[PDB]
Amino acid sequence: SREEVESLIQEVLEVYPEKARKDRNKHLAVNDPAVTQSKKCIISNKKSQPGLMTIRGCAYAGSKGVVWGPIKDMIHISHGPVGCGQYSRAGRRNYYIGTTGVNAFVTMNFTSDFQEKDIVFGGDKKLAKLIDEVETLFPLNKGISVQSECPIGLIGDDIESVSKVKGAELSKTIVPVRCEGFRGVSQSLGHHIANDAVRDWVLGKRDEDTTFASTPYDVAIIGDYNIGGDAWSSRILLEEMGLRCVAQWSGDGSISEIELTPKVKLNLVHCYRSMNYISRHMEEKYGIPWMEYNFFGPTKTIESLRAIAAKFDESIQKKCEEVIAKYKPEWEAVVAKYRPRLEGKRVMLYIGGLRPRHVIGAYEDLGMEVVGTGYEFAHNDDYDRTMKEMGDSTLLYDDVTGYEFEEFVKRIKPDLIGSGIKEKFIFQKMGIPFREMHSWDYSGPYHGFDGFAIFARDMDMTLNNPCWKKLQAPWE
Amino acid sequence: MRQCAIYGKGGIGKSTTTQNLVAALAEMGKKVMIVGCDPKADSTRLILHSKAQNTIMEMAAEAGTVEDLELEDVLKAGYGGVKCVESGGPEPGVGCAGRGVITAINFLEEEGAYEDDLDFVFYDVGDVVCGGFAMPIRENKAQEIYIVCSGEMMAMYAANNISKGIVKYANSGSVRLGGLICNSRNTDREDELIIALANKLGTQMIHFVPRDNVVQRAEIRRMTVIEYDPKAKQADEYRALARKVVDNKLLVIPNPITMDELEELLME
Amino acid sequence: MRQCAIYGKGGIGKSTTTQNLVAALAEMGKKVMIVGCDPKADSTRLILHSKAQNTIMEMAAEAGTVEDLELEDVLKAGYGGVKCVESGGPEPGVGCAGRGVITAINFLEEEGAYEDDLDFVFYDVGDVVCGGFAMPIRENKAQEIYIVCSGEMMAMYAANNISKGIVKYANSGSVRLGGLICNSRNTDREDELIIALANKLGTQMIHFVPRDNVVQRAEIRRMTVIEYDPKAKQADEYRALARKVVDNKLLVIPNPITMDELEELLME
Amino acid sequence: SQQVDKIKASYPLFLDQDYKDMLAKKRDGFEEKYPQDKIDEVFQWTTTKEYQELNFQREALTVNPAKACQPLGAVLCALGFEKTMPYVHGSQGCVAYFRSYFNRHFREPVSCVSDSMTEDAAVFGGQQNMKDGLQNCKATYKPDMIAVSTTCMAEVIGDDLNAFINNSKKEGFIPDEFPVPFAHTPSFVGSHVTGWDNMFEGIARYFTLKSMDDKVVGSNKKINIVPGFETYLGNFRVIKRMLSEMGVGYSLLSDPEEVLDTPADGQFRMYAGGTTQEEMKDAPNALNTVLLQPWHLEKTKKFVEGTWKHEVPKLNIPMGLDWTDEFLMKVSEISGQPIPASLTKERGRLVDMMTDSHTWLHGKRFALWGDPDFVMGLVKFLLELGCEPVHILCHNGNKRWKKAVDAILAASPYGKNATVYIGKDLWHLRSLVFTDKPDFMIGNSYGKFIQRDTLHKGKEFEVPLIRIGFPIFDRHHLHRSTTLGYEGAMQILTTLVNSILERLDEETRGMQATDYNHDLVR
Ligand SMILES: Nc1ncnc2c1ncn2[C@@H]1O[C@H](COP(=O)(O)OP(=O)(O)OP(=O)(O)O)[C@@H](O)[C@H]1O
Ligand SMILES: Nc1ncnc2c1ncn2[C@@H]1O[C@H](COP(=O)(O)OP(=O)(O)OP(=O)(O)O)[C@@H](O)[C@H]1O
Ligand code: CFM
Ligand code: CLF
Ligand code: SF4
Ligand SMILES: [Ca+2]
Ligand SMILES: [Mg+2]
Ligand SMILES: [Mg+2]
Repeated sequence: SREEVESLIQEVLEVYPEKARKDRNKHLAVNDPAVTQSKKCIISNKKSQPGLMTIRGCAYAGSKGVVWGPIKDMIHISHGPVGCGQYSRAGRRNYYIGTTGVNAFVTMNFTSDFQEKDIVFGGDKKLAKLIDEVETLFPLNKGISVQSECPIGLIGDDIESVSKVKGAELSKTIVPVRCEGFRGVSQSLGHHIANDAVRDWVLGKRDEDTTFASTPYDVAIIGDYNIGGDAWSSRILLEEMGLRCVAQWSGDGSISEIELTPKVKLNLVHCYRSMNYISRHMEEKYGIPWMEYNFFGPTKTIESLRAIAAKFDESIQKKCEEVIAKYKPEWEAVVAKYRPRLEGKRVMLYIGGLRPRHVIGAYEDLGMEVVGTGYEFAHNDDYDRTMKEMGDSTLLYDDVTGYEFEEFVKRIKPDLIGSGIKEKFIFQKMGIPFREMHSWDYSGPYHGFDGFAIFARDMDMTLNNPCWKKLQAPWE
Repeated sequence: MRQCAIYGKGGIGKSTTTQNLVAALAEMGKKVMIVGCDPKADSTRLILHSKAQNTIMEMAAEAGTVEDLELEDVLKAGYGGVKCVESGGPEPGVGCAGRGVITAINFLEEEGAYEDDLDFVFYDVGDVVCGGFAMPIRENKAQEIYIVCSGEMMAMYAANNISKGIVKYANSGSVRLGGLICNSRNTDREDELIIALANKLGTQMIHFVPRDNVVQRAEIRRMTVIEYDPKAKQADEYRALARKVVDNKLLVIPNPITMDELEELLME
Repeated sequence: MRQCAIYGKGGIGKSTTTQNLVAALAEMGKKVMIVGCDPKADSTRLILHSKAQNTIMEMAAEAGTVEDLELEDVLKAGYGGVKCVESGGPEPGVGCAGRGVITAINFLEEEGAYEDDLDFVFYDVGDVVCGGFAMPIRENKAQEIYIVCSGEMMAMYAANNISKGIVKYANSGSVRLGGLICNSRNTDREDELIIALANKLGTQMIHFVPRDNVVQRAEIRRMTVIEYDPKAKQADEYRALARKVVDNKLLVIPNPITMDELEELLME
Repeated sequence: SQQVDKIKASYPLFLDQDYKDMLAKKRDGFEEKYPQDKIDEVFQWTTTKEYQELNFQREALTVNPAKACQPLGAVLCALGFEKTMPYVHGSQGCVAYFRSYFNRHFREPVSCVSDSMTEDAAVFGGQQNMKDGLQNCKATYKPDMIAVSTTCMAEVIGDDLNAFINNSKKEGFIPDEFPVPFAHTPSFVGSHVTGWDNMFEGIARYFTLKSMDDKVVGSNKKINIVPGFETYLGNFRVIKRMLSEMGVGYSLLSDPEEVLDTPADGQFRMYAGGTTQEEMKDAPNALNTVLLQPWHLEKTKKFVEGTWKHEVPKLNIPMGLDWTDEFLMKVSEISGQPIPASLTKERGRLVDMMTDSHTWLHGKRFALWGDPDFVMGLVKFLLELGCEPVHILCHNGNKRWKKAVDAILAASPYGKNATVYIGKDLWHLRSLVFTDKPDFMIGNSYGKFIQRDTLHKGKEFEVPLIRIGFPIFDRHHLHRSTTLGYEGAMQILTTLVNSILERLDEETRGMQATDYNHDLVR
């Protein structure tokens, strides 16, 4: 399978009119295990071609969807029309504790519900009365993040000013976050807009306040949106290794928890695509070193469990080993139980900006070789981390379209595939085992040790389930 | 029933030129309507008699939603049985007026405003800044377009710039440039000057309009020149513009010129 | 570094008056920048010497996204070391320029176009139609606004209409009206009529600008009057306007007048 | 920790004492959370009558809608016409949501495309993407038709879809004869149901307006059936079955059924079934057009009655018993065919279940919400069964509607204790079930939280949620049932009587406490 992908790719692209044709042909290229730039091999992060069945989102999905939505003690106002707000209510499975409606407001949806006239006359005036009604109807709210929508971007309303007035007035933090859908090529911008949005209105407010104690171990989990509990499944290991988990960014996050990140000794980043931006301002303004880790599967977590250890004193290191020893029998037990069933079964993936490369290791351990991956909003520096985690002559996609993807699936013929909801069906119909990766398909935590357990079991219940053998009727 | 959309570079003479043309048209015993697609809200002020009445958008704000409004509330009878309406809009530096224009025209169309036997429907469009202000010239709106101009370098750059954007709606649609209407630079080398541009565009110069201060005497006295001073020199001028329009059958697709050919003209 | 926005009614004299004022401001050895917050894209054409260079929004379309642009591509040096940038914009009847104004302004600010060594940043804003065109007067944009006007009923209605929309950004923000600039429209009482309105408003008439044809000579020739004919009568006038602006300290909060007090003025 | 042969997932895992410890340390450590005392307090507060007035005096903030935007209702309409492509002019994330959403409900594929309008689009308008997009999409997914829609982005910048489309044609991107209907779908106006009207009517025109000159009213002697925004396939099927077993000619204009239910047999089908253009083209030659949900098809009627000149029937959504005989009777009035003995039996079989189940259902106070036709429908049938429709909410309803429903309530005595609510969001109904508590709620999955919140107050205050409507994400395959006509009424009923019976079995299953009323038979 060396020249194949090329006879596969330009055959798939063959259908594309010359405008789109040239373009797409550069988003999908064969992976050489050794190149350290994708500017020669593949391209990512450019505009999506019209009418093609993309899965890419918008800047909104990134700021209200992934980054802000998750702050449980705040009230994120979907500023703009009605649809968005009511399409993401509880869509993401970032878990949290608290009393929704009273203390927390995450599975909740607040929208300014723009009407015809709001658009005509523009509306900050509506935004102010609306920032008022929350303070009265939701007393325990601890801040308000105003996530903008397309209309606000065009009509040009000063949602930046109001948030200063109401808030400087109500004595509460308000984040004039700008996440207009028409902005960016994907959701990505939303992240970068979110990150910065944080460093401006939330992050720097505890700057000359030292009623806190920085322990040589204090850290913060940055980039773990805790889908399903992954954040807890990881916050457990660190703490059982002696480190003191102080903050968790988006994923049962506390507005205050975000405010204590500056006083930590180390920033642990799982999502190098979402909080990478902030983790730098985190270091150039405050001067707090950060690192990338991976908690998918035994070998990754075990490995990482040591990296984050060396950044400290030997004291924690011997303690770390104790944690590794503890779970060693458990995860070994899992593999000896499942690997036999997943062995050799190959898998095909397609995610956002982290899992595409980050789950492979969790697979290596189960013996499911990965023969194809792709991102929908990653950059070259995200593929730069991929090539290595991959085999040679494996097919990779970037912003792959229905035709593009579906044809690869149809030809490469994988035993298992992992992508999102929009795609989960098209393949389930081709009798190809599909396992949601975004939402973990409403399953348990995958990060960490306890997580790996469920994963190794979730691939088995789906891949080897009886359904598949029953697809083509006997008479045919 | 023909509907014509009047365009031009803000401050050269759309509303007066229009209200006066329909005022004249009204004089001819014609059923006319003046849709005011301009946030200023003065498109009818000279035929109805006042600052301006209750506009569509402003009115629909009161009822909460535009669908709550009634054609009876915005549509009002004025001089010579001429019907008027305003698209309304926000204030300088807030909102989207390009939206009102849409909301307003949709409403009119929606509430069957084009229902009674009207003979002419004039859209007095302000600045052609964005998509909404093109509303008047889609399909079912206006077919004839009368760009207003003058002898100034920039007044033509516009007449040119305008017709340019029209070629998009003109190719795909049926709307067409019926001619230019000039509100002069005193006639000092302009009487023929515009005619030059009218040709390079491919249209005609429908009529030339004078700089008569009777327009200020009317304007400041809250009425048209046709009601104000029926026999004044420029009262017939406006009657001419009205008569030419009525019999006009030249509707073409604009042929824009380039800055270079544009400046080439004035230069000579 | 002071930043002033210049507003007015389309067709009264913003761009020439601005470019000449900075042309004169350059003569004075000042580091000045002109941000073209107008879709027409002529705010710099007289300082840079052509139809217009590559704009921000037009350029950024080439790079697929605005985030892909570089200040180096839009910002070009012109006469007397004056920096010039254009916001860009769609064509007549399509798109949203009020957005370009925004995308273009956020960009310049984003790309640190101000974290330079300028003394005067002039915003040539076109029609104040909607929200985005209000960009040049928020917090961190312009603090001084110089509404341009003339002796015409409709030119003042705007000078007044404009300052009205200002009080909104003025009360909540720090922006203020510095004074009116009269660019000749040829009336008889051009000297006092304006000064009068300037008082009922609560501002001053910073300066009065002649109706000299040296500007058509400069305009059609592709240049300002200051570089064209350095000693021409109106070359010193524009120098005056610039000088007065520099030394001007009078920035007030307008106080609109009513149609009735307005027309009362002219009638007087 | 996790033990291999008994893997604890998301819920059992964090319950383990090891994890509880953790969370407590996070809470007491860096959350700066309020003390349960005041949390319980603020809660106790919201659940009051004092909070309710405050709640309702609300006029700018909205909490948890009961509507969606228009483009979503457009896309569903399109899915209905054979081999068409839901095409949405604007942003790409919108369709990414439109899709994801329709998935979770039907849980089958949802194809829809978009001209990805980037920032430049807003600034320069959206001509090329419309031009290319029409070409690319038409070239890749090979439709027969593409019905253009629009996200907020195009509405404001007012892209003329019409012009934009025709240029692309003349400019040579797509065969000039290629069907490409369109409809501005201002998400910031009306609701999702509205999109369906605009989208439908758009098409009802594309194939008729020009050809009106040669069509005769009732040339094919058939009956048009316009469904409207409908998400229960069981309803599409049931309406077709009845007419069909009547020997009545018909045409279901907008028919999702096959496409939203493509068998998993190994072959993916981007399209299936659907209404043929040649069918939509011939529409006017029918005897008359029927609108199953008039309240969001008001723009269709204007066209059908106006252009097709159809004497459109004044019928309500075919729900419950009376509104069904009326539907059938009228069809009988038109088609010519009589009401089959078959259907008459069915009816009587339904009235049988009523007399048989009347005891349990009599007097049960309910709170409900949904679309204007649904709620107006459901409510009705609730009076027929003899239940009090206490709180009736309809977030996207209007005045003419509200007062038509009130009147339907003025008729029966079981309706004199109910109030209507329009332009009021879910968070309002959270209050109504607290101040004046139901028995159950009848709505979508979003009503899962109003349920939870009632329990936290007190088990004796909990209001169980009966899922009828849209969305329904926390359950599987309900999309296949029916809520229209006799058939779909047999179900509604069973679903309540047994919804009640179940609760009585739970309320009463405490040994030597409440189990005495645990009757074996009911
Ligand atoms: N025939 C004329 N000669 C000289 N000045 C005129 C003449 N007709 C109108 N005017 C003057 O033109 C000015 C603007 O006229 P009008 O109200 O038609 O403006 P407009 O540019 O069309 O407005 P808008 O663009 O806002 O619709 C007024 O001051 C008016 O007196
Ligand atoms: N007093 C004057 N001095 C110089 N030129 C003048 C004067 N009065 C009128 N003009 C001429 O009228 C035109 C208006 O000038 P300018 O280019 O500033 O346009 P504008 O209408 O102010 O621009 P915009 O409306 O786009 O801001 C030019 O052709 C200009 O030379
Ligand atoms: S598709 Fe993560 S860069 Fe973003 S919602 Fe999923 S692969 Fe996102 S890891 Fe994350 S928690 Fe996600 S799964 Fe970076 S946050 S925009 Mo859809
Ligand atoms: S990119 Fe307007 S209501 Fe909102 S889904 Fe739209 S049609 Fe409907 Fe992203 S920020 Fe939101 S989802 Fe901009 S508008 Fe789409
Ligand atoms: S430029 Fe036009 S479409 Fe854009 S916000 Fe302004 S009036 Fe509206
Ligand atoms: Ca299915
Ligand atoms: Mg006017
Ligand atoms: Mg200018």
